[PDB]
Amino acid sequence: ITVNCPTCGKTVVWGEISPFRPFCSKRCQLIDLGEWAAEEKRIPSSGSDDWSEEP
Amino acid sequence: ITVNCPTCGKTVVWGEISPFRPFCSKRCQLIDLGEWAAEEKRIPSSG
Amino acid sequence: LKSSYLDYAMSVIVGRALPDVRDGLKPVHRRVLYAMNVLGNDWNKAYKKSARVVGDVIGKYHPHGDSAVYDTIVRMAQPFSLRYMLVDGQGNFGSIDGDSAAAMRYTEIRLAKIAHELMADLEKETVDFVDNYDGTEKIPDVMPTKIPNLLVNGSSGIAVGMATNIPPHNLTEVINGCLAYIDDEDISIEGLMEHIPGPDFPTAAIINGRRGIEEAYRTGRGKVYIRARAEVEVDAKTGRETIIVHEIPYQVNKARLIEKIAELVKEKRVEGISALRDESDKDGMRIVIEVKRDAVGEVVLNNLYSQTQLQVSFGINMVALHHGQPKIMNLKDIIAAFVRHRREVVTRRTIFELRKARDRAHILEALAVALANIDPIIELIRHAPTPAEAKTALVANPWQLNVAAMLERAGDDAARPEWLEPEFGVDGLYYLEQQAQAILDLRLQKLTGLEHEKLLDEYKELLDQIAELLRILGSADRLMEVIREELELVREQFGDKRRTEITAN
Amino acid sequence: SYLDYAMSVIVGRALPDVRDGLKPVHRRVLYAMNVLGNDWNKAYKKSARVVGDVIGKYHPHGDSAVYDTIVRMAQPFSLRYMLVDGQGNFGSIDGDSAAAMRYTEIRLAKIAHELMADLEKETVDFVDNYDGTEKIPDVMPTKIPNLLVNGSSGIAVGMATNIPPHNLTEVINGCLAYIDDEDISIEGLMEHIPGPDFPTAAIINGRRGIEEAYRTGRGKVYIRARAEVEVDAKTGRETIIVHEIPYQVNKARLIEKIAELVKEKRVEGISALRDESDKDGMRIVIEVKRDAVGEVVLNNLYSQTQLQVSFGINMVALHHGQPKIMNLKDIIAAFVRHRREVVTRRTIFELRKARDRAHILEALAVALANIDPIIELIRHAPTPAEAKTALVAAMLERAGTEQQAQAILDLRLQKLTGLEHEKLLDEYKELLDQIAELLRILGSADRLMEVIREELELVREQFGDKRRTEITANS
Amino acid sequence: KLADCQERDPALSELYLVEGDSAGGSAKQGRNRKNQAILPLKGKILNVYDKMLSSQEVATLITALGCGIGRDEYNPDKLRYHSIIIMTDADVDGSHIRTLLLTFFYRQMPEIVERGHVYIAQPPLYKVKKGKQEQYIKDDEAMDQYQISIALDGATLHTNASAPALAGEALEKLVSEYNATQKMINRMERRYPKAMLKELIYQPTLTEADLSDEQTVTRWVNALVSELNDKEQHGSQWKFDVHTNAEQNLFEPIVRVRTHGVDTDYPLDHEFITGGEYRRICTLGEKLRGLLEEDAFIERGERRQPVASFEQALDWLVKESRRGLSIQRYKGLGEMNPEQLWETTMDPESRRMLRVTVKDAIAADQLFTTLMGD
Amino acid sequence: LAGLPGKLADCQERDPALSELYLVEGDSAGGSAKQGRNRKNQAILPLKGKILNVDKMLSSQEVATLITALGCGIGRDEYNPDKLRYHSIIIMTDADVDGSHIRTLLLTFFYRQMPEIVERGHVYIAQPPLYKVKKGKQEQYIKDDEAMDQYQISIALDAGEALEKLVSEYNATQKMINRYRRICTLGEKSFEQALDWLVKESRLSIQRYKGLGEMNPEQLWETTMDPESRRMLRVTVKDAIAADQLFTTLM
Ligand SMILES: [Zn+2]
Ligand SMILES: [Zn+2]
Ligand SMILES: [Zn+2]
Repeated sequence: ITVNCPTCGKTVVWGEISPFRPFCSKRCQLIDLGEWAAEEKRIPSSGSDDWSEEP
Repeated sequence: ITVNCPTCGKTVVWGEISPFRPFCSKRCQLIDLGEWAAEEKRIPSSG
Repeated sequence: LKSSYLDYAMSVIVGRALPDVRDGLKPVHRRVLYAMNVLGNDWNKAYKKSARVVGDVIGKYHPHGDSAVYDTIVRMAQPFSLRYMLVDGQGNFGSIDGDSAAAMRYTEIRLAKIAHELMADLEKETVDFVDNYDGTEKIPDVMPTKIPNLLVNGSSGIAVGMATNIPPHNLTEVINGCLAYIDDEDISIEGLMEHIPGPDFPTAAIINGRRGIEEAYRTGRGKVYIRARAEVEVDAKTGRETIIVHEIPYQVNKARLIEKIAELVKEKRVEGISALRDESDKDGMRIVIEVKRDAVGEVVLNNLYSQTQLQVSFGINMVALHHGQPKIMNLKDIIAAFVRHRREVVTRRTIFELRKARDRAHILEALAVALANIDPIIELIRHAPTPAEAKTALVANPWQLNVAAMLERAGDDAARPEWLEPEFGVDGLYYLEQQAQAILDLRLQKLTGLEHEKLLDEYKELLDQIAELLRILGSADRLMEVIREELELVREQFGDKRRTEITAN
Repeated sequence: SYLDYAMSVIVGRALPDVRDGLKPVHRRVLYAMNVLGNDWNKAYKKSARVVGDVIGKYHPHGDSAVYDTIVRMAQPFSLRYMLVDGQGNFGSIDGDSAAAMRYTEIRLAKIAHELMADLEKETVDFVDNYDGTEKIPDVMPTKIPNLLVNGSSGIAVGMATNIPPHNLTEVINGCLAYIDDEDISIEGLMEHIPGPDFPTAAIINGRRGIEEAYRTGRGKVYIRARAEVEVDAKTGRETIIVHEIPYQVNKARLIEKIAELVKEKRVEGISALRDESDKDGMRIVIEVKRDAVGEVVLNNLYSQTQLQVSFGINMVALHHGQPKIMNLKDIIAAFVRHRREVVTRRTIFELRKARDRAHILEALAVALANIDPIIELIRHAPTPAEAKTALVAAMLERAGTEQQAQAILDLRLQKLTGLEHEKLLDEYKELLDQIAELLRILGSADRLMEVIREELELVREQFGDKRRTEITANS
Repeated sequence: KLADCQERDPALSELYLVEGDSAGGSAKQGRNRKNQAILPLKGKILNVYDKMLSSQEVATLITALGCGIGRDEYNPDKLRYHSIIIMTDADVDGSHIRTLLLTFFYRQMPEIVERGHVYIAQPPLYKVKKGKQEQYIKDDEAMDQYQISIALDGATLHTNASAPALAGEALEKLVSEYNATQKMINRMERRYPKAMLKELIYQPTLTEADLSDEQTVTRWVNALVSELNDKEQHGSQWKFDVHTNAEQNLFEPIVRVRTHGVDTDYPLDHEFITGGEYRRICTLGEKLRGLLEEDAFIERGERRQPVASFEQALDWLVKESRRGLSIQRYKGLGEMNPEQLWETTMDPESRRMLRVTVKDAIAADQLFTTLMGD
Repeated sequence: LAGLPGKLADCQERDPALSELYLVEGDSAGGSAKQGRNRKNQAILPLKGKILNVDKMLSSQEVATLITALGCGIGRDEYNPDKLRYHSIIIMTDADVDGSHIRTLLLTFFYRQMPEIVERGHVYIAQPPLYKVKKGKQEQYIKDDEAMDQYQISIALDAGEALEKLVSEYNATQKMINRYRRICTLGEKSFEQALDWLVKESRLSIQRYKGLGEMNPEQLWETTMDPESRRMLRVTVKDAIAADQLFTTLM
């Protein structure tokens, strides 16, 4: 049961063999946390109401 | 025929007495200019 | 010197940012409400989605992509913003904390009962209309309201050169004050105040001191302090005090208040707070503040009055548009202008009702004499292939007259249209096109025997009606009596307990 | 599971429907205009009116989407055949914004009315809106293949689309050629449809791409500007002026990119770059240094500047509710069979309506005969309900309900004139001629397709125009 | 959002300043290349809401204007366009864009306004369209003149029975006097009721010699208020009275009306009778009630209708003119197409344009301050 | 941070096992939840999705508040079951495109930075009623199309129990049509005439919910917050991985 590291892509496997699931190393884990903190984590807008006059 | 200086507020008489009208000195004029540059001449309306 | 353009701008801006004193509404209020009226979004009829009203409004009366419209629609629905709501909303319409209302496609809405009393006799040529942005629609310049509204729901807005800040009042009390005005024009402010002690707040809370209220109602301007209904409850077993707050001044944000308190204890500007919690739920507002072993409850409380909006100063500035210009006006002036409006409203109303009943009288008479004269008209129209020829034949010849007796029996000179020229109508010779069309477009389902009787009885009814209408226009005192019974009906319909306490000094 | 469903919803909201090639937005806008009576023969209506009701009834989110969609359907440079006639400032190819929704006036185009003909005749299915108080047409009963004619573009990630717009007359001729014979060859269709025709005039560089695109459903084909290069006759110098540019390209951003490339030395040999575009005509002026060659500058621009652009054509559209890739023949066929169902449905409606109307007309004419006998009978009973309870010949025989009695009772005295007899008689006979013709149409499919051909001839005649784009092939 | 030009001679060319969302695409696609240069600017800049005028925009504008900043560095020979058409919507939105442009001028380039280089654009207020006829009239003045023009186009007054029908220049003169006088009466609505002054033109004159008597004045005011009473539509009762003057024994009428409940008095003093306003009122007065008789006809073009008075006549005329056509008041420039914008507000042959005085710019500045002060 | 006043509507109950947290969509069910809940056992955190530059995202102010409110650590190594402030956490959001984004990301933050909180079963999704039917003196809320169908036929009747068996068999056969001896028994054994007469005799006001912001505070409370007559699903690690699949699909 292996799932890719969402930071670097290093395929690391589930279980106690990895203490930073689903990350491989903690630094990447921390980097992802920083991204969440930094609002680096987005989902692009689809082509849910926007007002033209409003901001 | 006197106009008030839009920067400092000092009254300056219209006419060639002062070369900076409607401003009293060039420093007031330049200040106003920079303000126009610094986007500080804005008009806020709400509702 | 204020020039011509300048004053233009000042005029439109104010005219958008202050209300007329008659209905106590700004343009956007009126537009939203009237649009809801045209759309027939009534109070006992099923809800509509906040979207449709908004779309209609943008299309007809407010052509901007502005949340302005949906924001107005929303505010009218929130119990904590309007004393007496003008919009019955279902769904999630926000919260006092500052939570937003759901998207305008989820939340549904329909006018409130009081809203219908705000637009009662609107179709009865009661008040001027005016063109919309494309001229293809009309919109009411004022509302034929039966509720004070201005005094009742209050008004708040900021403009170019002046602003208005009127608090809301209890309807019951305001109506009472109106009645007292009518019965006693020349009355005195001290007198009106016998019926309205002061402002009423949806939130509730308390008001501290009557002096400001009094100065306001006398002048139009006065500052009055709204204190929150907080309470200190002492737990018997441990002796550990715990404040608790149940209501808070009008227009104060719960979240910003709580955050301000937390900030105040973090900066250590106020001390003696062990915990700060928001326990408000379906049971109502509560704010729990837990006093430390070290501290005294009441002391912490007074600090939370001193450094927070748990006590706040409401500045009353009663400005409103008198005619097309803005004017500061005391309480009596306001009630007086409401009432003038009622005099104009009900008068225009009765003239419209008059014209209606007169036209109905004319046509019903035509139908009568048609029912009496059935066979020869069937024949004459029988023969003529063209409807216009049949019409001309109908008009060309007067006809004769159980139908005639009551025409004569229940006639004054007038059931006649005020537009009728002298020649037409009744020597026992009917001088008669309009009516000719009225019978040319007569259905066959009517030729039964008792439909006449129905039309006669209806004619007698209309005669009693025009009698009462003429009676109502004839005596000004009668007009006033009608208005009094109308207001009495209003305060019998919606009358609410006082919600805000008033304590002197 | 859930992701797949979201997958599907996105496809359903970002792809056209082959019968009319319209996304939900387009359809809702047009239909709102229709019910609003925003006709081409009647005066303009402010955009705010339309939008407004779009928001209230069909699409309530933001003006942003709904007025933009309207603006697109009005610009000559955006749509081949326009669906909205718009008076006022509706933006520029340089990317200038259309005026406020408050200011601009709009009304359906004649073409747009032809897109919605025979709608009220229960032709196409309706479906519910959010609130559920109103019904919206799932598909339009169009007499135009506006999918091919106006093209499309796919928002969606994953399946996406990029169908180009075509010339009306050519697609109509192709459709008639498909009517004549099924199983018609693709290359036989390319005889009628040489390729895509853009609203902006331009040159198409490779027809191999066009061919592969029409056949596969996918392909890549290059759009090339109509730049023209020219010397000043006695001066012995050159100047390049572009006259037209590829579909979906900002002139302002184009010239801006040219300025960039000049500034970065990436393009050399340009002495002066100017935009002399105006009401008389578009023209972009690119004055040549003496040291350089006009044509080589003109090809260097073709390369890195967007004077020439690679248009990747793909034809994914919704068929039976599912996103499928399609041939030219597949789309044309879907259009045709759609029209078959259309004509069938509407003719059935016309038939039933005429039958009911003739039934009523019959009862009415009976009442015109049985007048005096009836009038007394109905006069006796004091109640219209009780009297209702109490409730020529040659031609009905020759040319061959309680609600009928109600339709008789609900009749005006104006109807009992001598002329109305002849009127309703002529109407009756004409209705018999009509039901005869309608039955004759339902019976033979050949005549049905022949009338379809007649309508398409009408379309190619009335709204058909010249071809704007040029197609050159030199390999 | 950058300029464009064509001719280099500053006197021969001109520079428009136009809002980007209302008249950017309009001006660009409708301009004349040769002499006209326009600048697209956006009058609402994002901040975080919407508000102001851009710094970059300001720099671009100064460069486009071309001649220097402050009174010192002004240089008439370096101004690039000697006519600078602030063509902006002129509701309050637009007015603000325009104002910033005028204020900035006033403070930093007062010369360009003083030398009268800054002219402003004026589009047509109205557009009229009957069937075939489509036309543009610039203000409310031309709108009124047009209104009466089509009101009288091919129509005539039959005063007594069938007598020498009135029309042409004579009818136009009479109607002109009438409308002008009713403008005077419109103005007076603050002092006296309008209906009372219209019946003041129909009823006979009342000289001061008549004021020297009592029964004649009482008769006069009685006839007036009675006529007003019977002709009343809105349910308002009219009564009368004559106050007595001790000195010289003069008498003056008083009109009492119960309008809703509001019994109100309206005295007619001597100075009113002698003033001149009442003199014009009485000139038109004579001229018109001296005139229509009965059994009289007003007819326009094909159709005719009998008519009790002038009023009914003119009302039937405007009704007859308005039957076919409708009208639009132009509020924004975005309402117009490039061709229309060109034909209307930009064509150097058809355009109405306003030159600003230093006092105009000063006014704009007082407006700016007042608004910025909030 | 330390202080969650002003952004969190905590409950009375301090003992985490007995209390629950509600992560609601702010511009959806926020204010409603803050007015329907029970102050004894239910805390409430509203959330939004911000838009800058060119979309939806979970903001810094919020994550810090979220993390603070949860109280446990970040990263599998740091997780502390005793620091945890609530055993039950509800992600109360709509099902639309943004309602999916707020929720899924919620799990995704959870899947990556607090995976244990998902594996311990502490987090619970909230399920609201899909149907509200009101004949029009009375009304009821219906959970699933299954219960909706059973309700619909049970009332469609108003013949015996054998008729219930027959219509259930017919419905099974129609399900088979949508998707042998069964179909043969039906074919040997019109019908839809009487059935459709029943359909017309039954069909009221039918309402399908599309959002949480259609419901009144009291309604939301009764329908999906009140401990009695509620409904919620315990998300698995598979659900979180699926959420991360959606996220990585949309980046
Ligand atoms: Zn890694
Ligand atoms: Zn100074
Ligand atoms: Zn404005």
